[PDB]
Amino acid sequence: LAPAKARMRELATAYARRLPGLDTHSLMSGLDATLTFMPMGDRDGAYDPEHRVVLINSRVRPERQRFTLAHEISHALLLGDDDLLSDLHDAYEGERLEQVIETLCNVGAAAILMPETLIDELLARFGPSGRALAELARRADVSASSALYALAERTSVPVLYAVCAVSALTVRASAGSPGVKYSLRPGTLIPDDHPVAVALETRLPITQESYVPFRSGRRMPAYVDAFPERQRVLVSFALL
Amino acid sequence: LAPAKARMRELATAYARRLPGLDTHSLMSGLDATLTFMPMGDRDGAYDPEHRVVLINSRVRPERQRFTLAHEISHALLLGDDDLLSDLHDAYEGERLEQVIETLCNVGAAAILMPETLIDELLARFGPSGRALAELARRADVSASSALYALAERTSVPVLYAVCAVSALTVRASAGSPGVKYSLRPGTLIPDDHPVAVALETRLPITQESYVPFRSGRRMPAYVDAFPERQRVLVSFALL
DNA sequence: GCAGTTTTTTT
DNA sequence: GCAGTTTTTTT
Ligand SMILES: [Mn+2]
Ligand SMILES: [Mn+2]
Repeated sequence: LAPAKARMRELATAYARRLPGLDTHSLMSGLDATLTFMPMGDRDGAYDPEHRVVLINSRVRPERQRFTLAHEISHALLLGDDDLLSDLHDAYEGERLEQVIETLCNVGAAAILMPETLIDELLARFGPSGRALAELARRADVSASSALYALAERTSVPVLYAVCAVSALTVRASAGSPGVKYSLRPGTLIPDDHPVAVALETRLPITQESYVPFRSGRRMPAYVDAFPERQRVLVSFALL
Repeated sequence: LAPAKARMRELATAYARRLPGLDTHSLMSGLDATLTFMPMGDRDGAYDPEHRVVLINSRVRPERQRFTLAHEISHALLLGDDDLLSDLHDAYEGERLEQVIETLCNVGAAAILMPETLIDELLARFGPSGRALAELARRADVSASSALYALAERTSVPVLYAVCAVSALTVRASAGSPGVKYSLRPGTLIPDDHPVAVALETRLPITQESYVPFRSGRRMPAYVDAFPERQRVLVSFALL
């Protein structure tokens, strides 16, 4: 499956090199298809390969629209590589094949929206930090969640990235870089004396040694980098 | 191409036999896909085979919605027969392949909506007539135009079917049965003394010997069967 | 894994 | 042919 994921990243990056820019309107430049924003209710997107139409839901937030669009573009890239398609047919089936294809298109979509070049630029400017996470979401015009998964994958040291927001600050989303085994489950509570909540209240960014507030009550030592945004904090728990 | 058209009729009829009925909501019963009616602006329909979604425009008239739906269903039937698909790949290309596929799906769609059984039932009850045309559109829940093309194809004698409506009664749509070479171009004018206009004005159906009012001014003898509806007349010009 | 959205894990 | 929608043909 990782082979397929690699090949999907290849196609998507080749696609995104050919694009003039990553603005929402330049993304469809390398595809013989038309794009229509309209109200789609619950559905976020659709790609009709036979009539060459991409439909994106106009009622959802821009960052979602952008990820759905790159998802749908990756659907096209996949239908165009009969080799990758052939391998998947010889390796999966039925419902399993469906999930594999959907995951690959999510992979390809992040590969279009967030080039390794941008992630490494921020990594060198800001380190594997809450600040880098915040900057990635803004500079790539993606949601904090998509940026977190992308930033974490490219982080070569032990770090547990998280997105927190009142819901009562709680972990809304989180991922660890390749080596990490620990998991900060969504809804894990943020103590009010913890720098992440201090960041949100003070509205200032905080770098300092603190702890991961796992639900088990284990306070695992970590160095926290928290960047406060509007009712949300993007944080990096660096582990030793 | 006719081979492909035949094979498309095979799949569609096999599909429609399995259906409980031809009501708009039973048509999607034999397909692992979901159907969503929503406002689609200019577009009439879309089929996403990867997410298994059929989208039909809610703003267009029911008869159109019904034809678009059977069109989209025929798209699915085609993606499922790799043999028919293979032949088309070995026979057409690029834009030509696109039109071929679209025509076949229109073929399959009429085959779903209008079974030979229904057409022959009306042919035996009403003859190759304007009345048969009218009854076909109502009993199949299709537009007069789609019924005309279907009825004409199954008419074994020389007849030029037409749909006329004020636009000034003019030929809005027309087709001739297999043998006919003449063409009653859309916009051909209906003289006000001609029984078709008499039918519309009297609101009574007329069977009588008359003539085809070709634009060339040639009044070719024909036996007319005209059934008056709401601001429209479905007529059969039987030729010798 | 896969999430794509505001020694510290835990079917 | 392909339209799928209210001797009489005519790039
Ligand atoms: Mn998808
Ligand atoms: Mn089509």
